Amino acid sequence: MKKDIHPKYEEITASCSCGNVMKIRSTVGHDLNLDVCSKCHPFFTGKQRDVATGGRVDRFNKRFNIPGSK
Amino acid sequence: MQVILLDKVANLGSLGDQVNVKAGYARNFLVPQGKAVPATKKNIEFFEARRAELEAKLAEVLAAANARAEKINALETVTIASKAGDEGKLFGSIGTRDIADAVTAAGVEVAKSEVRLPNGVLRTTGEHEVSFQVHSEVFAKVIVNVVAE
RNA sequence: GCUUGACUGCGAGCGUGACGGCGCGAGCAGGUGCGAAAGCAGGUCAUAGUGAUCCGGUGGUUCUGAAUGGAAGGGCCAUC
RNA sequence: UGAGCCUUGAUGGAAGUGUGGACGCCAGUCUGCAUGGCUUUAAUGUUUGAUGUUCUAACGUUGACCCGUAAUCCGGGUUGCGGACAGUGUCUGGUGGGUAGUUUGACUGGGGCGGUCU
RNA sequence: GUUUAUUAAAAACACAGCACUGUGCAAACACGAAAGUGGACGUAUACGGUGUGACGCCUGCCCGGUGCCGGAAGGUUAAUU
RNA sequence: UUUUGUAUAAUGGGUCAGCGACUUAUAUUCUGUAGCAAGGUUAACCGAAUAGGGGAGCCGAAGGGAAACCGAGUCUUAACUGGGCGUUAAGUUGCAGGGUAUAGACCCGAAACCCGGUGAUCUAGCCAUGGGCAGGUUGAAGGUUGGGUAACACUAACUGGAGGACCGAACCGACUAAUGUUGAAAAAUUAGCGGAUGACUUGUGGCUGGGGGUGAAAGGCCAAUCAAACCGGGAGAUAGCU
RNA sequence: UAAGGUGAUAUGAACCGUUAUAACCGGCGAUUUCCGAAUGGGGAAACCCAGUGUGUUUCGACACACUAUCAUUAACUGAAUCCAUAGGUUAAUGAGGCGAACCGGGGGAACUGAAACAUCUAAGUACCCCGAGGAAAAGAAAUCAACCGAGAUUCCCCCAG
Ligand SMILES: [Mg+2]
Ligand SMILES: [Mg+2]
Ligand SMILES: [Mg+2]
Ligand SMILES: [Mg+2]
Ligand SMILES: [Mg+2]
Ligand SMILES: [Mg+2]
Ligand SMILES: [Mg+2]
Ligand SMILES: [Mg+2]
Ligand SMILES: [Mg+2]
Ligand SMILES: [Mg+2]
Ligand SMILES: [Mg+2]
Ligand SMILES: [Mg+2]
Ligand SMILES: [Mg+2]
Ligand SMILES: [Mg+2]
Ligand SMILES: [Mg+2]
Ligand SMILES: [Mg+2]
Ligand SMILES: [Mg+2]
Ligand SMILES: [Mg+2]
Ligand SMILES: [Mg+2]
Ligand SMILES: [Mg+2]
Ligand SMILES: [Mg+2]
Ligand SMILES: [Mg+2]
Ligand SMILES: [Mg+2]
Repeated sequence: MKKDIHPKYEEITASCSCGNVMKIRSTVGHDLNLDVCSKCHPFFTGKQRDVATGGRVDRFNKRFNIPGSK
Repeated sequence: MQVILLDKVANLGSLGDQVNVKAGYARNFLVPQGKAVPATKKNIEFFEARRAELEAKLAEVLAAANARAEKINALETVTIASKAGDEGKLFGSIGTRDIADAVTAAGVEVAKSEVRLPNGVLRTTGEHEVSFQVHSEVFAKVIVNVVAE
């Protein structure tokens, strides 16, 4: 639902089996928190994988320079 | 798998490993409160003004303490007698002071911490060899001559 | 006894089916076997011993192959 | 404790007396240690997979205490306990009338039973 | 005592009692996409589910089949590399 | 009307008046008719709008072969034979009609499925807060005292006052028969009947929602509706049947 | 603009007007109770109750006016913890709710057809939810073509059933 940094998903989809199943799939992503910002001190954003992998190449600031303003 | 500790901590790296390091280990320990590291361009080169300015001594700093043997060689004949007497011996003491202090002719000054003479100087008077032992990177030469009085 | 006609390519004209289809067939072309030769042989005396289509598998062929040369894939022939 | 690269080892400073591990076509040699004048394969370095140990630092806490606050919620903080477990996401083997969608032929002296469908 | 309001009041349901079985508490279990709530402001002399149905004398043999409980050495075996 | 067959005692209609079912759109193919002719004809659009312009394009004058390809020939085969399909058949575009196709497709009609809302003012449970139960009976536990025991049990009276206890109005419920059955009444009346201090009964308000609830369990109840409520929608569901 | 005129079901009464502020029509205003996003708090809608300010004031009352919640910014205050934050107050803006269809987007059936039915169909239709405009959306090639070239998106007719 969150994964703040990056969008998320929670988008539906039909899960077929052997030929077809008109069922439905959905809930995905992950979660975690407590990210120590070198600045003042850590707020616990609820990002997930890909979201957490993002704060890597990026910063920890820029990655928050958005969740903040905007 | 890229960080810059510089403050080695049991890790297979010191001064900040610039080559493949551990990953996921710093996300919540090393980097936070411990030793920030992000070995990503910006941070990387930033270590230069912290390390690349320590080896420049072999040219800049050395030049300010390497010309020893050059600055002092044609030195004025050090005529610091050591009390020549005793039917052919002396009384004066030849060791550290008289040797190093044998330069303040005009007024210059030094220290008795740069000498190269394993054996204690015999109480003679002949051409006293004083190979100035400033730094390991550079040596020098000085002389001393005892006189009667 | 000798052999491989249980051949390959076609087929006048017929019989029987709503149709799909099924059956009979002299004769022609290339090459065979048996007979001295006329000639006989296109599986078994005949009539049951069978499964359409699709989706594919195998071999053959320059039929085709999405810019072009190939290729994959498709067709065609044989067959599971 | 496996396995890779491959690093040092056994095949393809100077005699004599002994000790250990090696193996047998066996009657034996190999190989470290005092006094005496490339691959078949092992060890350490390491790379990575295994189980098992412990730690804190992600993570949990329906334990305590401090504020927001004359709140049982929630958040932050301190502290304790648990700990890379648990649990969650993707994928994957089970099980799955809990639920759901359906099928379950025809002929026939009614239908069903029996029998038959070329 | 309860039940088919409007054709069935019963031998049917319930009952107290009994037995098996699960649950160590953030309990099992249930409602709920979740948060959260019930269980219970209870905690194994407790709570849930199943069967039997005061009480009396009792409750025999079978574990082959199916289910469940334990073991898990060996065979087969998913994603994954 | 339906049937082999109906005066049939097989179906439908009390009667009259009004309404009530082969339509429509585009596509395709025949027939008639009109235009033009190896050619016929435009679409959108422009527009000095039913003109005129626009020939993108559609169909026909060539077919054969799976195709490359060849071509009044072409496939077939090694075949240059024969055999299959073709070759001195006029088509094309409107208009009207017959049929077909996609559509609700002549009209009326299901039992149902799915989606979203409305319903616990009936009823089933449960929660909170209030109320009701004339009278009469039996008479447990406990206790007082006498007895009695070393002390108790045990006992006898008196007191005591329990109980899903007894009889019986209110109140609650429904076992039987008669009547009612176009009823007084879409479940009642009359005479009997069961419970009636209890798992009792009742007022007020609240909480559970449909594949869901509640259920001392009958598939019972969830507003005269329940093997899946009511209302609106998908919707002209589908109906080889009448 | 004008001789008539005071809306209608029915006049009638009492009246206004004829020259140029009587009507009547159009524009801009004034007013505009209570409920309703309803916004001071509550509430079985059109009712109940309060705080803080006002002037008229016999100077008790009167009614009036403001006081919802969020978001942005500003200033002031400000915890555990020096700090700083969390939080608090105030104030200026703005939002909130209605709305027929078309439009973008999130979620998404079944009857039905296949002469049964699971793949498939119905159909991304029904419906529900969110958003915006006057249109929305899309939009200036990491497009297509085929060795020639075209040249953003959108809509129409062909290609073709
Ligand atoms: Mg025979
Ligand atoms: Mg079923
Ligand atoms: Mg169906
Ligand atoms: Mg039958
Ligand atoms: Mg009874
Ligand atoms: Mg009944
Ligand atoms: Mg009865
Ligand atoms: Mg029983
Ligand atoms: Mg038994
Ligand atoms: Mg008849
Ligand atoms: Mg009749
Ligand atoms: Mg009539
Ligand atoms: Mg011919
Ligand atoms: Mg009683
Ligand atoms: Mg009575
Ligand atoms: Mg009684
Ligand atoms: Mg009530
Ligand atoms: Mg009812
Ligand atoms: Mg429909
Ligand atoms: Mg209908
Ligand atoms: Mg108000
Ligand atoms: Mg209000
Ligand atoms: Mg069907």
